[PDB]
Amino acid sequence: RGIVRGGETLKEHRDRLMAATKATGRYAGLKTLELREREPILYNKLFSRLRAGVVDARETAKKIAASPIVEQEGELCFTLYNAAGDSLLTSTGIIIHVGTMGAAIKYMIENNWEANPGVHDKDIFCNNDSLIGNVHPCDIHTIVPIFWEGELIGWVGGVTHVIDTGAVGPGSMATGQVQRFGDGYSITCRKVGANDTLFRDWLHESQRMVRTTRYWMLDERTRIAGCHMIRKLVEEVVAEEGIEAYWKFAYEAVEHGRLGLQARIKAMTIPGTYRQVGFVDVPYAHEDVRVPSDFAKLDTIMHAPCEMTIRRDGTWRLDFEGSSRWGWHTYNAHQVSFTSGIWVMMTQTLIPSEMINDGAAYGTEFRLPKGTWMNPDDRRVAFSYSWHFLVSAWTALWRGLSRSYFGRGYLEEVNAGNANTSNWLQGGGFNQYDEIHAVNSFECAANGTGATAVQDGLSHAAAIWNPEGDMGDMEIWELAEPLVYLGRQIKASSGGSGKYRGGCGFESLRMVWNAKDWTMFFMGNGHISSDWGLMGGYPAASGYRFAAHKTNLKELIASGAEIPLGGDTDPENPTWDAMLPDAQIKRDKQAITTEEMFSDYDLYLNYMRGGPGFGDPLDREPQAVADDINGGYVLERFAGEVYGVVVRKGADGQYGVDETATAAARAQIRKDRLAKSVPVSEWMKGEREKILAKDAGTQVRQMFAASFKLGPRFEKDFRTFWDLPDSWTLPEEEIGVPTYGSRYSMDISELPDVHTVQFVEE
Amino acid sequence: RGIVRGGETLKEHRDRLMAATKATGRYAGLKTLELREREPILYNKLFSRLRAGVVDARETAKKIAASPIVEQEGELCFTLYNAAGDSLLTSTGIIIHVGTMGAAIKYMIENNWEANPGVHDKDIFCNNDSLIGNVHPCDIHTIVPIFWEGELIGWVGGVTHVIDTGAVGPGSMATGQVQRFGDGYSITCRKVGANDTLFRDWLHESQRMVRTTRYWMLDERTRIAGCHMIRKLVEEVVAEEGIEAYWKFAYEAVEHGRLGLQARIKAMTIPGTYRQVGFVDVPYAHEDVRVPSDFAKLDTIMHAPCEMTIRRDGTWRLDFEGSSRWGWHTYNAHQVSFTSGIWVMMTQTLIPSEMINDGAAYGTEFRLPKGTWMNPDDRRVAFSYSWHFLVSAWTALWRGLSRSYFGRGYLEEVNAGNANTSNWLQGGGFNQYDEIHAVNSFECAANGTGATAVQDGLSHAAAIWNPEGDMGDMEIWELAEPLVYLGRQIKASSGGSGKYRGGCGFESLRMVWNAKDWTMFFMGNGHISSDWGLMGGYPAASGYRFAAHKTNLKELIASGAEIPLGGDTDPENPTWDAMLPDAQIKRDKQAITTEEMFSDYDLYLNYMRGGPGFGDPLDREPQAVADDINGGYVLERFAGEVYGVVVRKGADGQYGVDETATAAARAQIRKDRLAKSVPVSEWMKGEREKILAKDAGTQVRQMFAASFKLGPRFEKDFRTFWDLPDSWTLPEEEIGVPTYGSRYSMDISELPDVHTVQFVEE
Ligand SMILES: [Mg+2]
Ligand SMILES: [Mg+2]
Ligand SMILES: [Mg+2]
Ligand SMILES: [Mg+2]
Ligand SMILES: [Mn+2]
Ligand SMILES: [Mn+2]
Repeated sequence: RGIVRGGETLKEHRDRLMAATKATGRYAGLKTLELREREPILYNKLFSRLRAGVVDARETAKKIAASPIVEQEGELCFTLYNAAGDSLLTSTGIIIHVGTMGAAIKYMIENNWEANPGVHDKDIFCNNDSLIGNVHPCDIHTIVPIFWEGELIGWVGGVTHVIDTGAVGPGSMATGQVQRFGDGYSITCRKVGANDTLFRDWLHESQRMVRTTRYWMLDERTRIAGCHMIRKLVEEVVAEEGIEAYWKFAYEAVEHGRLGLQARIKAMTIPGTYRQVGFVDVPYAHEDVRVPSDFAKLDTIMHAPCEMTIRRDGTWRLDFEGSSRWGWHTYNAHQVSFTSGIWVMMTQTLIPSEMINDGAAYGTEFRLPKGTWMNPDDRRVAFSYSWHFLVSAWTALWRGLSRSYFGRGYLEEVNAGNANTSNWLQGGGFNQYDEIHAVNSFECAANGTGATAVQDGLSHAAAIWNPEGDMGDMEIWELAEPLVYLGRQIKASSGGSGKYRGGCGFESLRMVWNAKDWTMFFMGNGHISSDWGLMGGYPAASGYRFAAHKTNLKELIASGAEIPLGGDTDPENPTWDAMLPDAQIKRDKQAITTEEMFSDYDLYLNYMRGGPGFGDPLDREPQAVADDINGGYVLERFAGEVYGVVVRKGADGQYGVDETATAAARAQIRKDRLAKSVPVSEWMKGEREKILAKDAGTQVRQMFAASFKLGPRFEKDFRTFWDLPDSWTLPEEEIGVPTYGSRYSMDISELPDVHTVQFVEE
Repeated sequence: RGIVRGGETLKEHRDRLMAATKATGRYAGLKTLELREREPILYNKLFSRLRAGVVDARETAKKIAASPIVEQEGELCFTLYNAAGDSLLTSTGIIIHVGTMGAAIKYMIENNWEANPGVHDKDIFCNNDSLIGNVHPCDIHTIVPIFWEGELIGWVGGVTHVIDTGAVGPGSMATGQVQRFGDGYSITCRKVGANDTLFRDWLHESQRMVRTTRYWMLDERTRIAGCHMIRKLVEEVVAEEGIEAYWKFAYEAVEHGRLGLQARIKAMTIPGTYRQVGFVDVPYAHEDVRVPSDFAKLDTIMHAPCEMTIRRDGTWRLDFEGSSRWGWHTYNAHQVSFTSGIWVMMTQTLIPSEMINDGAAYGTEFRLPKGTWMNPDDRRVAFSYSWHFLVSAWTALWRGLSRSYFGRGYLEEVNAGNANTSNWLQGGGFNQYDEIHAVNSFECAANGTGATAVQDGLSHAAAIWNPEGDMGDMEIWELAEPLVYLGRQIKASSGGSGKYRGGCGFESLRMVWNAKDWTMFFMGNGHISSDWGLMGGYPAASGYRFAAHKTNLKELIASGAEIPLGGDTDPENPTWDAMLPDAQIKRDKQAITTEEMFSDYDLYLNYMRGGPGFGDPLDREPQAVADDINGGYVLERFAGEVYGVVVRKGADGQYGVDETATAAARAQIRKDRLAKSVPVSEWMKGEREKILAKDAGTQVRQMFAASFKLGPRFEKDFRTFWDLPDSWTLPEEEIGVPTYGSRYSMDISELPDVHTVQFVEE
């Protein structure tokens, strides 16, 4: 007898539901929704109680944690699933894991966990394996089955982002390793407890494979608390309303979700084809990236083109033909994490007032060619900072959707896109309590947001992976890091220029304090801004590094000399560097590094990115430019060149607008634009000559060569666009950089007894 | 009710036995051995059946394996334990794990595995955790409890050396990582099966955390087979002879072992104090050691002094006060692996014809100060190539014991010591079967042995960790590595010079063939020979690297040009290098590297070390020098300078002795030695001046500074010996190299619910 209510096995149950979905186009073959249509009062009561239950689990259980990432920032999520692993309802927070935890349940279904090791009432499962769909090892899942009268009726999943998982690099978004081997403690749907009790062998092992043991332990108790709170609530709801009504809701709620997406697409968008692209930099050639494998030492660029099709029937399709290959770094991903993040974006714009569950995934088609960075075909890839690529590809999809909104008149919904979510301040060694430790600041939960068609973006406000941004309290971060704040400031000229300006980021200056045997490193975008502005707007600023060693600050503090405080207001004209005549200063574009020794009184700049702009900056309201200068959002010297606005300082020290001189400056910039530009055909003629001569850096050529091999339709498009002869070719081997993994790869499904679950066309 | 036969818990049972051992000086308080004394025929029958059973398990189960390390070389072991985790009998092979697997059982005892996760009939445990005593992660243990009528009566352990465990570096003895984080998949006494059946979550997880998956899987079936063969045999023996007799044997056999050691010490040795020391090099400053942490980039030297005391009552004591600190590399150890290796040495010299079990450990006292490399006090240390330090410290103990043998007249037992067991040929990528792979050659199972007081050492014959040496067949290694042999040759002038010559090593030249996306690296002693000669003999030769890239060998082979074959006969006067005019050749002292790209037709020299010599070379039989030159054991040019023997080539091409010219050369060398030497006081005066001026390299100064801090008795000895003033000091911080971990450390016993087992004074 199978364990699901009614007697099917888990696999029999899911296979029946997936076949009916495929045959009918409706989730589970549900052509009507009987509970919703015939018993609307009961449908709403179950919705209300269960949604309040999952929200309450997150709000309450987070008070268990010692880590501020969980306890203050709220980087956790609890989700309720039906027997087939499809989500019905969720808390807010890090909701990408609605998809990752469901995909882990489906892996158990498909690989016969029911027969061995068994799925029993009061069991506890733990999982973080990115090969079966997770974002990265630091997002740990606890999964508990739910039983009613001896049969399985659902599951509950809880996730927390933990500080570290014992990777080569000390942090969550770690560098140093270039493969799975060294990428952190990785757990594949392990049974870690039974009879509601954790096994001691699991406890002893797990706790010694991480740096931040005590923080790890309390994050685990946080996840188990919320899972058991939700299990208890489901048992009470079933006792009170009856299993038949709950059993109907558990599948109807998903189809209701799909219906909600379809309706919102037809109400808000326009049918058609939308084309867009994103990129980001991987500067691994630099000497301060000390990786232990020579085949990883090269500069590469991520490529993510998307063809987006909205159909007349309210279905839609996203095709990533042309994308670049996985690589020897920690930025690779998986079909589940990639597509779950697109679902997260949908929750922030298309479906925020519909059912928030897996229904909307069933209403979207995805094509991710096998072997690309978003659907890799090699079981050795590393994932610790998956986000570097993920957040840089998702931002372009906001631009496509915004063209539909703009065309139709829903200007309030337009958003030029998400910021790159970085820098991530990281490091390890001994802390102020004389214990082994690591740090990973979540200040980059609070980056700038994209401008709209109606108003400026928000500064220091959000991240694509959690719109409820929070930078945390300085006094709380000081309890969890051997560092002290010397500044926290809004980041001038970081927001993307436009008629409406993208949100600025912010910055903090840290001094090392009460640390021993300590190291730190940087992780974020450097040479490339991943976001683009929309309809005339510009990208946000890109990244850079500031650090200072052997500062002599102990003596400078004691003698009453000037000391660096605040932010690095104008990095082209800095004030701090001249105050530290004896220091070794690193001030450059190298926004990715591996761990380097730091001591007490050394300095580290944490810089959070801005978001992209909207519209021609020459149309910005002149008073808004003056307000931005007075408020620290824009440096005075760009008012003239970027916006054509002339400002002058009044008697009170405040800048005001010269309206006559501004009109003249803007008339003159219109003429300058015509004088400096050329017809696009003429510029194309010169660029085509460079392509024929192979005149670009190795990082540009490697990106095109790898993209061409994985995406023949893209190669054909490029050749046609640039009118290239068949005698021109770009083999990756002729560039002169290492190309390990370009031809030979071994997928996880090649190992014995492994059955992978397919979610996309590939 | 406790699970041990009679109703004691595991912990109650062991604690009672250890208290009686301490109170009486006899294992388990056994003042007489009733079964042995009153029923000698039955005692011998149990011995015979059970020893044959464990020998048969090793011989038979190894035929399961795909890895030649297990199947041909026999790098596996099976051991039978009593309920308290003390060994009764063992197969031969890698018998250091008699101690490591017993210490893992004792960890389970001491940490209440009985209450959670429980210890049940037909359970399967797996373990490799070096923090609780194991050599390194590549030695995997399977441990099965043995029950009789529902109560526990013993355990069986089986170990195999596996090819890799998914460390940063591709190999068993890996470099690249500098901490536990990246040192390989580490398993802490995990329950991996029940009802004789392995759990699917364990199978899926374990198999994706290693490169050599198929080899891993068959090594696991090998261990479970032998464990279950032995469990069945114990059940049959108990059924036939009765539980009462078996229960007596299970403790008497251990005390019989202790009695055997005591008697052998009093029959073979001399009471007194013996003083000796060993060293080895860690050249991590070199650019070809690409580690990901800057605090690890420095040159250091391992220091292992030993004060050995043999008492009038036949007890003995080994004290390692003065030893150097753990470091940021893969060469650290643990009190269990260090002391178990001394027990292995004992089995090869003192007790080979006594009971081979834990009894001899109870008859030996060890002192390893906490924080030294052999008893570290930090839970972050790495262990993948523990042996580098271990084999370099154990060799000196042969010299001490040999002075007792020599003095008493047991010249047949003298041995100048064990070779350094290296090089380890390692690497990874795609193999000839187009799968992900790693290699780790066990050619260094067959190194030279130390000379005796009666005869030469054996060439290419053994290792300290397994005296049954085997180099493997070339045709078998070619099935498991994408490499082909171009040479296999005895290594001339590697054996340590003496009246009796130490065994030579051997060498093999490899060409890369049918590999893709391939890397390789070197691991062994370079600047320092760890072994010393005895009573006038010399150390074996030290290590070096030869590798060649971009060789052009495809064209050289095809054109009929000379190609490198055989061994690198005289590395001072090489022949291969001139044959490869277009190659990039690396020929130097850097015997430790991290992974480097290699391609088909590139070359790698695998060089196995020799063993130390005995006596003044001027007393060697002249014909034996001529035989050595003719046989390829010694290069011609050293006959005159080292041995004072004059040889000449006859008409037949063979070297022969000039007996008259040899007598004259030896008389003249005696005079040369007197003329070139100085009185030891005079030499001491000049060396003391250098010490006072701090004139030595950073690696020498760091070794003394670290040793002084951990060993105040050693600092006092050094100051007294060299008559140094109190104004002279050597703080580690003044050297100018990184010193992370010199003051701050956190032991595994500081984590919650961890109870460590103590085996030594510290
Ligand atoms: Mg492939
Ligand atoms: Mg498969
Ligand atoms: Mg003289
Ligand atoms: Mg403790
Ligand atoms: Mn996370
Ligand atoms: Mn081993």
